[PDB]
Amino acid sequence: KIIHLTDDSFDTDVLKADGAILVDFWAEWCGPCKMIAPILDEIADEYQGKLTVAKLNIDQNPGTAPKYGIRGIPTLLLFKNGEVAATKVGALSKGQLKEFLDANL
Amino acid sequence: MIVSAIAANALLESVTKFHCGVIYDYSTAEYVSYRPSDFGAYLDALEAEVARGGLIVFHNGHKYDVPALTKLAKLQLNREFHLPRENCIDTLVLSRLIHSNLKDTDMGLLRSGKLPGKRFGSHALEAWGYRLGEMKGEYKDDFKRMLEEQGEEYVDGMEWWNFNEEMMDYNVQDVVVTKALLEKLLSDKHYFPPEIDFTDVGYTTFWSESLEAVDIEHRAAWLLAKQERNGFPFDTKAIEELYVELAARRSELLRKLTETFGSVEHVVFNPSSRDHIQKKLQEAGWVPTKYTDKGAPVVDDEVLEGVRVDDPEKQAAIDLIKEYLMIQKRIGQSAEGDKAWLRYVAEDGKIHGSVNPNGAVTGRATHAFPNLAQIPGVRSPYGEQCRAAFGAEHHLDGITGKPWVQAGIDASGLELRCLAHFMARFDNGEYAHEILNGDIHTKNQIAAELPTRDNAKTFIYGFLYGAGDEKIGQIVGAGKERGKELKKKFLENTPAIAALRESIQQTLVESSQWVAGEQQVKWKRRWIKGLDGRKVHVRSPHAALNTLLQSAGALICKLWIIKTEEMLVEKGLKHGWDGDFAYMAWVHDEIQVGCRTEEIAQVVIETAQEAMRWVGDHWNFRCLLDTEGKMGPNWAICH
Repeated sequence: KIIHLTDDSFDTDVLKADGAILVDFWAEWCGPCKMIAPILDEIADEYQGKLTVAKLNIDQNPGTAPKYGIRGIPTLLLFKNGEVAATKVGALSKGQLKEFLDANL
Repeated sequence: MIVSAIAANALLESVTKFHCGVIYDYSTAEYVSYRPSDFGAYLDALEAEVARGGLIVFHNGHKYDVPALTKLAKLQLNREFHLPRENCIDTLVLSRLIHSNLKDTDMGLLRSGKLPGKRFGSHALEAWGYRLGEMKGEYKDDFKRMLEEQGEEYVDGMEWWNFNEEMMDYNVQDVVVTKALLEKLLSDKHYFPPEIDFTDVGYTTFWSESLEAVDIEHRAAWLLAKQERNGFPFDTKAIEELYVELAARRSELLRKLTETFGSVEHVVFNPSSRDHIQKKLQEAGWVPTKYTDKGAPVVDDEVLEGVRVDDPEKQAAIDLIKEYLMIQKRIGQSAEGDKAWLRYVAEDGKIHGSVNPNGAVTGRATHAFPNLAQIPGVRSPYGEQCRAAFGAEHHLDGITGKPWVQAGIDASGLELRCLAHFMARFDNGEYAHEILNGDIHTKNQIAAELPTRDNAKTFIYGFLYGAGDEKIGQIVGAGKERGKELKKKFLENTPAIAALRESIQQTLVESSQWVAGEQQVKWKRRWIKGLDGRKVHVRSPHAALNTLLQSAGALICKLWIIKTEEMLVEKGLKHGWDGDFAYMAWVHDEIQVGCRTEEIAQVVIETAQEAMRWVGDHWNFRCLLDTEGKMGPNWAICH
């Protein structure tokens, strides 16, 4: 229940989504990203109604991340109607991700 | 014989005032101190030793002290002061001659804590002071630390701006180490016979009772120092007009080389630093074949030419990277370098490339700041423009106003003729006549059974200098199988070469032994006698031939460039940009001579050949030596 994004399909699926979009700017060679990957799978199931989980691999899509100034990954961006509502960097736990999402929705 | 050392305000470029100098006379056995007002009497004391027919001992004097005393006497006392080459000696040159093998030896001395690590390889006076136990302190460090702690910082050599009583004492300190270093060199009986006390003889006796190399080295260092002061005329505008065409090519390529790709992290990579091509070729599907000792894959010109990827865009981009790295190399040598050419062009419009004479184990000197002996050739890209920038035409005559002409003369096939000389002892001049008969590469081809003459050319030099059997086999596209048989066949058809390694091994040496894949090549004699009789420490018997020939070849050229100028002076020509000709660069077996008129260059070419035959006659060479001259404006024409 997670959306995989490209550079072309980032303008419509996220910025024009009209809803809560949490985008993970991740990578294959990052340690903390592999740790938050199982957590996001469960978040997509529970938050299936008031939030949408999406992931962007910065290796196959190297054009989106610079426009948001990525200084560290994993980078969670809670998009709210084409605007960045809240941003947090680093592998959050399941209890920490839940706290983040319930606060911004 | 007298021993001295001086103190000036700066280096040879901008020296203006003489501070102090001390002269120890072996006859008086007492030192004499001079002060900035005693400069006039200092010049007289040196002339007195010249009038008696004695000697004047300097450290680094042939390159600095003596020409500085020539420069200082003109602007301060308005008098001509010139020390003849025959009655002046440079211990620094002898140090590079007698003890070329010392570090080396210094490993235990370095472990000892007696010898500073910053003076690990220096033949300088300070480096020698600790070796003799005469170092009571250094004036270079006792000043720098006094600039930090006692107020006011500093940038590059300010301890000579003006005289001080501590300098007058450290000027003495430089003299007594010079005296002790001289006696340490005179106590080596391979060069200086014991029957003669060289500390108390005339100049005529000193050169003749010494080893021939001793005489040559002082003539060599004196000559090369003149070439540095002569310098190489330089067209600054031309190199500038190339940096524009290259930086634009680099910038335009940099833009295009970001069009194919495509990259707590950010991304900006461009063609430089091993993390570049390695990061993209491992994305175009390239499996590295040859690696390195650290583990990293090999990314040189060789492998890049053969890198094949299924991606046409990536594949075509390889040749664009090939150009980029080459562009940086020329740029990094002529503009974007710490030792770039544009940075060394003095106010006269010439590049004064320095040269360390026989301070190089066996033969050819070392060049740096900038290395005049690695300017890209005419056969390499953009080298035509580069070589054109080094030309006598870039210096107009201070009188006639005409562009001077350049004369380029090289030693024709010097390496193989030296080989013909040492092997003429076993074939009675057979191989030597094959040089004269011509097409020695054709005979070597038949002897080693090679398909083409070019394959024989690349074989003869590699084989002579100790190449593996893989590398020899790779000439015909094979491995050690064809390599071993190619070398063994060459030895059977050329017996003299093998017999040469008998006379060398029977000189004598020790014996070697292999233990489970480790080369344990030991030896008893690690020093080959040269043509002038010097010690050439060489290496293991695995090659050594290369050192013997290169020692022969380079020492021949040293005498060659000495005898030519001596004859040019003898014929009446004058050396110096105010004369008729000027030595600009010496490269192994070729030299570049500036000439005031084309007519002068023609005499230079003939004279150079005449000196080469005299050298061959002097040392009774078994093979014939020859040279070829080329006349023209710049280096791209004379070579």
